Amino acid sequence: ETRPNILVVLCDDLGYADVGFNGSTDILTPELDNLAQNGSIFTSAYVAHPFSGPSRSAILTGRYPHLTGTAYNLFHNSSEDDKDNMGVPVEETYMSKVLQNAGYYTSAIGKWHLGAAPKFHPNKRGFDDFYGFLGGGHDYFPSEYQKTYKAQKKAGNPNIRDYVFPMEHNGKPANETEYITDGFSREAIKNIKIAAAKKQPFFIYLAYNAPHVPLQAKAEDVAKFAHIKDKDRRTYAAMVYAVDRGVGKIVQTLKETKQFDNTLIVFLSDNGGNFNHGANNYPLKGTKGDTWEGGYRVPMFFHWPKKIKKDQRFDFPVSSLDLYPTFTGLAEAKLPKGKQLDGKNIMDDVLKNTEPYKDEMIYSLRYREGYNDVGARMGDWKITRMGNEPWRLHNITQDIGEKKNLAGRYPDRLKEMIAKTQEWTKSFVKPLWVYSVKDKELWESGQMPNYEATFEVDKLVDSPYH
Amino acid sequence: ETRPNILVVLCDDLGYADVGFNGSTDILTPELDNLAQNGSIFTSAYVAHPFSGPSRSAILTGRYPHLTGTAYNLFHNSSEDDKDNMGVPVEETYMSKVLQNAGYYTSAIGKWHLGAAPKFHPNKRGFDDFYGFLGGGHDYFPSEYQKTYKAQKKAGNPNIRDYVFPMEHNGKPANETEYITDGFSREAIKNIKIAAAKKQPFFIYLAYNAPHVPLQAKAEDVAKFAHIKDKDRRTYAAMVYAVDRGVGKIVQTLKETKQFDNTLIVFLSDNGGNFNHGANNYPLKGTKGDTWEGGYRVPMFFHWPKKIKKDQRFDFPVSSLDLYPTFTGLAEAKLPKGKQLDGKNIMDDVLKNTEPYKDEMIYSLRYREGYNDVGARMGDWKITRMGNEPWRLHNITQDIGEKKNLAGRYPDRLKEMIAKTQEWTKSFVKPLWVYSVKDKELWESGQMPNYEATFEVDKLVDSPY
Ligand SMILES: O=S(=O)(O)O[C@@H]1[C@H](O[C@H]2O[C@@H]3CO[C@@H]([C@H]3O[C@@H]3O[C@H](CO)[C@H](O)[C@H](O[C@H]4O[C@@H]5CO[C@@H]([C@H]5O)[C@H]4OS(=O)(=O)O)[C@H]3O)[C@H]2OS(=O)(=O)O)[C@@H](O)[C@H](O)O[C@@H]1CO
Ligand SMILES: O=S(=O)(O)O[C@@H]1[C@H](O[C@H]2O[C@@H]3CO[C@@H]([C@H]3O[C@@H]3O[C@H](CO)[C@H](O)[C@H](O[C@H]4O[C@@H]5CO[C@@H]([C@H]5O)[C@H]4OS(=O)(=O)O)[C@H]3O)[C@H]2OS(=O)(=O)O)[C@@H](O)[C@H](O)O[C@@H]1CO
Ligand SMILES: [Br-]
Ligand SMILES: [Br-]
Ligand SMILES: [Br-]
Ligand SMILES: [Br-]
Ligand SMILES: [Br-]
Ligand SMILES: [Br-]
Ligand SMILES: [Ca+2]
Ligand SMILES: [Ca+2]
Ligand SMILES: [Cl-]
Ligand SMILES: [Cl-]
Ligand SMILES: [Cl-]
Ligand SMILES: [Cl-]
Ligand SMILES: [Cl-]
Ligand SMILES: [Cl-]
Ligand SMILES: [Cl-]
Ligand SMILES: [Cl-]
Ligand SMILES: [Cl-]
Repeated sequence: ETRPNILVVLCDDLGYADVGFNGSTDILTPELDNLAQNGSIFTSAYVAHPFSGPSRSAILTGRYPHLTGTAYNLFHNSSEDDKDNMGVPVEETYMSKVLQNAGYYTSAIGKWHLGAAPKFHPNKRGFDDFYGFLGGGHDYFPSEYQKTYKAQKKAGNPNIRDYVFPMEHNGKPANETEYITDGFSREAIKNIKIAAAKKQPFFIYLAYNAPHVPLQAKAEDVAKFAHIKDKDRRTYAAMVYAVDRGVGKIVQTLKETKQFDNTLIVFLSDNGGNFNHGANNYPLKGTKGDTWEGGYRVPMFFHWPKKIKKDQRFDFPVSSLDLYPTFTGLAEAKLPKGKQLDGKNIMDDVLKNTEPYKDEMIYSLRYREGYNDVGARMGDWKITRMGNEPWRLHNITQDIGEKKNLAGRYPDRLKEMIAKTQEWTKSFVKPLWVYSVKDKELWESGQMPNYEATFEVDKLVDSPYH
Repeated sequence: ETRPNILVVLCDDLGYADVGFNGSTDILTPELDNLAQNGSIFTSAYVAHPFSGPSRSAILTGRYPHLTGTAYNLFHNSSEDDKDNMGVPVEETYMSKVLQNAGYYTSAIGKWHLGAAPKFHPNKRGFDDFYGFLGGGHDYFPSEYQKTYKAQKKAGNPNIRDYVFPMEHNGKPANETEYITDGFSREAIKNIKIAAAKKQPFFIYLAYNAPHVPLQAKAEDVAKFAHIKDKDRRTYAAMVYAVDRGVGKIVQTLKETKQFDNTLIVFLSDNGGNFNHGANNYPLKGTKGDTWEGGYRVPMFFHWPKKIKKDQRFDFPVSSLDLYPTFTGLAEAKLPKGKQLDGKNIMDDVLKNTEPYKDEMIYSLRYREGYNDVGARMGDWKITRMGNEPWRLHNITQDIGEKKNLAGRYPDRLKEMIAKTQEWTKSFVKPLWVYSVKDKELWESGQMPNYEATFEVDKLVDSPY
């Protein structure tokens, strides 16, 4: 057996400038930085959607959420009955199931957000082990949330928020006793040791909910950030530091079990930081949920000592959609018949420092209340529509903050990129669920999605009097 | 004659953190800072719209642009024919004309943006003198724009941008020879001296186009800002510094003419900074054009040595709409019959440190392509809708950056403020012009303005399941 172990370390709402290797000056991430410095830092890494549910759907299915009907978040406490189909389609085979069928020991830890009904459960979607929670977020201290859950259960509360539900281990009570970031790190260590004892390659999907709200941190970690005056930034920094501590213990475990050299560690965020709740996306414009770069360009590194050189910087754009074909290629796994994928097996490009998306697009489209936000990048160029304002064209390599609209200078390039992006939307399916009552009314009237209006150009800038 | 002179120094797209007295750490504005420190700094000053045309219309008419039909910008090179009525309604009397009729010597300098046809001209709107340009912006170096203008005319260009048109002085060519910020400062000094010789109180509307794009600065000013590493912010800083130099020369002139003590100087920006083009609105969220605070909360001071004490900070919210009734009050000027005003005479509130908008609203509504952005503030509380997202309630005193939505914590307060804001929109008129072809299509179909949809609340947050 020479196939590598694969560890995905996925943070939740981690800001672009909030790890040291991607520019942080106030948040300390020495363990993540050491891995990044000993592998490949991706300076133009994108997720397939600027917020969690659709982004995580894309990671595990390998498809844009607009093709699977999962481009809106599931609501909190979404239906746990199979009959309601509130989850990613079961026919869309996850890479975990592909790796499991190829003989990998598979483990999911932390946040799911891909369906709370039994047919959507991690154990039915290719994970031998699951430890975590099914919804979109969770309170961080068991001594707090277990007391709240128990009191509200006894009081007969019918609206108990899923943020205080007991976590689970393979459908049984987890009985967590630690700050849950530490608990997730503990379970990752355990599953690494299980794989080593089995002498089986592992795939671990470690989906920390940190630094997603609520901003809750251990006093021991907060103490290391007294140099930060803003309380939210200080708490957020401590939350990221807790992840870094866990990564350090995971690395030590990989070394002890002699799995370190032939493990591919992939670290990223599921979307941009929310700059209302502690995050910093510098030098990108915008925030979680935007199609500015700040919404869906994320930190990422690959660390794999057997193959990936130290101190590498990979500057060509890549997508979290690339993880599915890259991982199944490394696992020598056969895809299910008819499986469709929107990403690329990029490992050879990473090893050769070549451009996987040369002359091809990486996209985002985010549904708003009556219009769509869009981003589309090819090479050095990006088109952006935000707030239904006029279309922008940016040289994103020379103008990473999207400050200088070049649409008037290069109209032909703008319209070529518009045409390809519009063609992409012709492949979309209807959402299986929307998020608000407003959404439902808009889709039912045809006011959404109205892709045709999204790709208007001239009428947004022309005067009716000239 | 006891009435004070009034000098309005209005910058164009000046960011919230881009003058020293309002928190700048890198842009140097010693003359403006000295005036602010010797008067009253307004820490919650608002303009009536988050971009220039409608904001400037509101300043001179004293009414929200939604009541005068002027809530969109005029397009570049807008019609110069009276028949097309591309300008602020002539019936909506400007405070310049009221002051002129009250015996003030009146002068407008720099940017207009209120109509380029003759009936909209400053000289027809209460200004004895006008030196500047009629449209929305201008290139800064005459040696550059006069060369481009003359060449494009010879090239038979039918679409010459008004940014390079020759400036004017009372309808005649201005023949400007200086960096135009310096030229505007020079003309302000001249008009101060004219009023001193006339022994007439002056009203001077000094509408610098700085620091609005294009980012163009003098080498002598750029040399002061080597500590600014970002290239656009360095140029932008030098553009603000040139305004500061001119203010210093204006102050020296007021002292020499013995007008300084009884001049009210009001300094402000017409809207928030554009953070794509050098500006910084810290600690506010957002940028020019938004209904986040960063779009329309601006730096402002009042300086008037005879009455306003030094080292004052005025923390209650105020509006640029207050300038019209405050100035006409100081001028003891009678308003025209039927004139309506949306602001307040706030001078006694400023001197007494009392709250002019107690239990009342300061508003913004900005039209977008198919929806409306809104902001509304009463006391410590603000409601915001941006991008047609769910409504937000902020304690703007505790949460100036609009980071923490309290809509779920205080739903009754949110809905009370929304109800009052919706009632305000019931008074609106139709825009006399819109900006884009898309705007025209949306208004003609009835998709705009749809104020009813703007004030939906519950359906934006409730799940259908
Ligand atoms: O009254 S409540 O606010 O509901 O009660 C509060 C606590 O619940 C809240 O906790 C977080 C703050 O608001 C919600 C939580 O954040 C949300 O988490 C989601 C995942 O669980 C998701 O990440 C949300 O972002 C999305 O929001 C919608 C849907 O997709 C888009 C957007 O359209 C995402 O954002 S963006 O556009 O990409 O930026 C995120 O905002 C809320 O919980 S929940 O979401 O209602 O479940 C509650 O736990 C506590 O007890 O009381 C709090 C009181 O304020
Ligand atoms: O082809 S161009 O790019 O137009 O040519 C350029 C030069 O003209 C430009 O110069 C500035 C950059 O874009 C325009 C100028 O900025 C604009 O100035 C306006 C005032 O003159 C106004 O401030 C504009 O903001 C508004 O834009 C619309 C209308 O109201 C809102 C928004 O909906 C305002 O913005 S916001 O929402 O509040 O933020 C501002 O963007 C452009 O000039 S013009 O506007 O076309 O007249 C040109 O002079 C030179 O020759 O070539 C340049 C090449 O790029
Ligand atoms: Br599956
Ligand atoms: Br638990
Ligand atoms: Br090893
Ligand atoms: Br008038
Ligand atoms: Br000139
Ligand atoms: Br004096
Ligand atoms: Ca997330
Ligand atoms: Ca302006
Ligand atoms: Cl938020
Ligand atoms: Cl926001
Ligand atoms: Cl082109
Ligand atoms: Cl479909
Ligand atoms: Cl069009
Ligand atoms: Cl811009
Ligand atoms: Cl912007
Ligand atoms: Cl209340
Ligand atoms: Cl509603």
